[PDB]
Amino acid sequence: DQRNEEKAQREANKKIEKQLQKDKQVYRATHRLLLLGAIVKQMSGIFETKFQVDKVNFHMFDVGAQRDERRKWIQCFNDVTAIIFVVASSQTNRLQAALKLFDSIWNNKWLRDTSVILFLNKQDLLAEKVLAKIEDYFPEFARYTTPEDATPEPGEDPRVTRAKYFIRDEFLRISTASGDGRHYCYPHFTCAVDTENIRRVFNDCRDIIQRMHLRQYELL
Amino acid sequence: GCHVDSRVDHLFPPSLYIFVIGVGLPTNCLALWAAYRQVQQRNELGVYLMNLSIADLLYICTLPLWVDYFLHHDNWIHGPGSCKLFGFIFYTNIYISIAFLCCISVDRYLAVAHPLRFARLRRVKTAVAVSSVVWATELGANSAPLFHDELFRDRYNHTFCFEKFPMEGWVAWMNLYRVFVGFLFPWALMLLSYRGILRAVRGSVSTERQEKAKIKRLALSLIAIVLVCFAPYHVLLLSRSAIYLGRPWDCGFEERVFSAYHSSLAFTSLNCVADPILYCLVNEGARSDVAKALHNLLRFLAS
Amino acid sequence: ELDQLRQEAEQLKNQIRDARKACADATLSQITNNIDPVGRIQMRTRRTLRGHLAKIYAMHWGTDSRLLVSASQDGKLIIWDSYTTNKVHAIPLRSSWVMTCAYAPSGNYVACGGLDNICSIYNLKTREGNVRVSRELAGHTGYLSCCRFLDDNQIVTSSGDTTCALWDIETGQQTTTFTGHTGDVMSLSLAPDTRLFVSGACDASAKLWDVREGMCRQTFTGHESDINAICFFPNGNAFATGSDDATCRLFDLRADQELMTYSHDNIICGITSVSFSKSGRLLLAGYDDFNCNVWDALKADRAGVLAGHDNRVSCLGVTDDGMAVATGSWDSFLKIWN
Amino acid sequence: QVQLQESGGGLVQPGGSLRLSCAASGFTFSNYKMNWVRQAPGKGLEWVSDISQSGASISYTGSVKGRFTISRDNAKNTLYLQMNSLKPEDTAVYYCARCPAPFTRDCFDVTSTTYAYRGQGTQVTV
Amino acid sequence: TASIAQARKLVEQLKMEANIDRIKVSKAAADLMAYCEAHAKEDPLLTPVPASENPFR
Ligand SMILES: CC(C)CCC[C@@H](C)[C@H]1CC[C@H]2[C@@H]3CC=C4C[C@@H](O)CC[C@]4(C)[C@H]3CC[C@]12C
Ligand SMILES: CC(C)CCC[C@@H](C)[C@H]1CC[C@H]2[C@@H]3CC=C4C[C@@H](O)CC[C@]4(C)[C@H]3CC[C@]12C
Repeated sequence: DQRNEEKAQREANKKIEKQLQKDKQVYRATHRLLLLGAIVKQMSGIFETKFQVDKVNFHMFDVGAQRDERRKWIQCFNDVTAIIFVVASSQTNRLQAALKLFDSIWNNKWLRDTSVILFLNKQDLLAEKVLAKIEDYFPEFARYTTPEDATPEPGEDPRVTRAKYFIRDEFLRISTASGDGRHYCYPHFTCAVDTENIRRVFNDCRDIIQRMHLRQYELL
Repeated sequence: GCHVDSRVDHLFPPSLYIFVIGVGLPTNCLALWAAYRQVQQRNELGVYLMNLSIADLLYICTLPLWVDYFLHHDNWIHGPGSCKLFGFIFYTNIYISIAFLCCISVDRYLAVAHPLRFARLRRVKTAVAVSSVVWATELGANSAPLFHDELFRDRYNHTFCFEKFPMEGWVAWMNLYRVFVGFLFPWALMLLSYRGILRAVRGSVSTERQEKAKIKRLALSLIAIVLVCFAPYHVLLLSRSAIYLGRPWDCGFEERVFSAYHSSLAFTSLNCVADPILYCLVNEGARSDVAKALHNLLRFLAS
Repeated sequence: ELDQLRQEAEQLKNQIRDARKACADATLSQITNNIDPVGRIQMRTRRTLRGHLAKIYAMHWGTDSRLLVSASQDGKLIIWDSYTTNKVHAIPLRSSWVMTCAYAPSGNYVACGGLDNICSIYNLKTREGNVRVSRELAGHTGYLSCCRFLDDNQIVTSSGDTTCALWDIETGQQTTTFTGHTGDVMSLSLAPDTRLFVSGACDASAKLWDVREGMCRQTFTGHESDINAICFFPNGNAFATGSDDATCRLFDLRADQELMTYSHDNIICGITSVSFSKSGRLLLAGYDDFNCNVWDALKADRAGVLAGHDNRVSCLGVTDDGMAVATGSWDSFLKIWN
Repeated sequence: QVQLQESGGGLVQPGGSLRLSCAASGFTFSNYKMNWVRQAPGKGLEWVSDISQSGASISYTGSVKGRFTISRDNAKNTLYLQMNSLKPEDTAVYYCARCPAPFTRDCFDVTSTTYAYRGQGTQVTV
Repeated sequence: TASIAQARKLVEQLKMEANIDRIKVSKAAADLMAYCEAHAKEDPLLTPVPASENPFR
């Protein structure tokens, strides 16, 4: 007659499940982010940086001591809110490597529902190199026109904006080759010194969660 | 006591109820199943849909005794206790349905308009507590008829149940309440909630314009299907109560509106049949889940 | 002179291929062509272990065939009672990116690891009932893909840095390293005698290792893609490997060849986990198409399917008494079948 | 055992043409996307081209568009790179990289570290 | 260039792998078959034990 061991195991289960309800409440309020690059002071195997915007918690993960082969450990990040993809906009063809990596992340069967926040950085060097090379890597540039639905920022010639928007279109070609509504690419423009980057990530995460909620609440 | 013309009352209101039962039992069962599948995936909306389908199932279950009653030119042919219980369900339910429609509206508004903000208010526990509170407040605020008389044998050969000609005063004020709180308040909240959902969807970047159009169509469909089917009954009810409060000593309005009144009742049931259609089968995931479940059930029961 | 070494390597592997073909007398299909089929293996879900918040990556049974350890990416290690469905321990981890877990054959320790590159050992039996981190084995320069206890003081760890390691837990030091793979190692499997383990990597090769000598005895090829799962046959003279090429393969140590291929035309997803039954007659394989298949290891016939998971099957374990099989999935549920 | 043998390299005058060939063995060739990857003398691995399992979807890096062309013969388990109007910028070691898993639309195979499903390469000098 | 030690260790491992004692695959297959035959009764998954001996039902 050892009902004592059974009731003790059920009491232990009760304590465990109370703690599981509380840490579930904490888990659903935190939004995981993957920082994939080509920022550490913006605001081991993996580094973690916690932020807070409008009382919302964000956990960003950048991969540290891992080998350049990604096809196995990139399946761990299929449930993150978003993958943040940082491209140095431009001695190898690093832009085409970035495009290839973005195509692999985009068409992976496990990241098929993970939206990407794209950050096209290094636009000061991009500007001073455009004025002065990119058309040694992309032949369609010498016959490319800046779109009309483009922001007319004060001070910069059509040349640097042409380069920026050509690279953004190179990424949006991959991003729209799918055409299925399951995950989105939010392209943004980054500089050397910025402050609205966290705001952009927060807004894009709000958009991603809102789309997920439209799907979950039978409204789509 | 005053005159009442029952030309179509023994045809239209029964015919409708028959169509409503026949279509709404399978659809409300499938809707309850899909809502249970959702709540077992940890989704509040499933809790609210479950309560909606339960209210509608009850209403459909008590319809046979109403088609029987209407086939008798409004003759109760039962006892007063049956009259009390079933007539109490015949109206309380119609309002419990509107309240859970309001609950689904506000839940969707919280999810889409303010994601990242209200998590406590979006837990299944909170959904269950709110559903219990809704049932309690509705069944307690519409309990006044249970403390009165409900079977009446006018000299006109119609044994009325829960309906008297002319009416009393307490039923006039209960009618004012049922029109202005119990109908117009949840409907106004639904309108405001779906207006907010539409502006938030306008602010969306990851949603194609087509999808936006589809969402707008769904929202307008919900609002309009509630209004088209509950507004005639309540304008007639409010007119009756106002003319009565104005001059209880008069039966011209009852004579001229008695045949439209019960037609209006029949029109409300359409909501009970309508609810499951929209909130279950307009969507992809619920249609897929119910198709899978039905095909499996039939197939491996045939074995 | 690099060309000279490449020529020598090509001639040596040609010699290896000829020596292998000189031993391929009769296919296993021809020797098991007269043995009786096992029929239809119908298993039923007896337990559904709920409580994990995120996808399950790892699952290990205890040698008592009753207790389980599961690792989920929410950051928890849960110790289950399979009979009563109760939770015995819930261990919060420092890093939530756990990829593997391992229950000690004594029942006193549990290990886990992942994208932190650290094998954390937890004491399950402390004088105050607390679960503590006994040791943190650091030294791997890539993610930790598999952990397996040799005893209470030795553990073997596979890594994404293409190397396996044997650790002394009390000292926290790396006694011997096992190099030779070219891609990141995915799974390990210890022999029943704990003198040999087999390694499966992302280069379509499996290597046999001497735990004491620290050297590679044999290298097995035959897969077309990354090997995701490996398991010793109960005798210890064979092992099964599952790859991303939608194929499981039976190899044999003493023949140094592949004996059987487990593939079907309509299976076009990678194998995530393989395990043998107690007799070694059945081969349970977990697939990316959300279910597990049951193969007749001797006749290459499909004997059953374990459907019931709505996401990718990641984990698959059979009890040491052979009574039940456990399945983990990315839908955050553990199921036990019989 | 997966092998990929590349042949056809050599020294070419600036402006000439070559035809690299990749003989595959040890896997169902028609199940995988194949690539051509380059490695300049003092630079890392650069992607060059990409052909689908059937041969319908074809992509090149920008610096080689119009000049290079890729084709495959699934019946002979061979991959071809026809190079035209070669420049001294094309002097490198050309490897034949197979994508890791079959029936997929993604590849991770330009790693300077050891990628497994990649031959030892042929040298093209201009 | 730097792969000299890699290639020489590759040929060393290959020449250590080539010189081992291999048995015919018929004998190995017979051994696997014999193990499966000798342990078929002790397998609850091949031969399901009655419900009175199942700890999960
Ligand atoms: C996400 C959850 C918390 C949303 C809950 C919204 C609830 C609280 C809203 C939606 C419908 C509303 C109810 C509509 C009808 C009535 C009946 C009336 O005589 C009293 C107010 C009352 C009872 C309202 C109370 C508040 C209410 C129940
Ligand atoms: C007068 C009597 C008949 C009124 C009965 C009202 C009952 C049916 C209402 C009030 C509370 C409601 C329950 C509230 C909570 C739950 C748990 C949920 O997981 C399933 C729905 C369920 C089970 C509801 C079913 C319907 C319910 C039980």
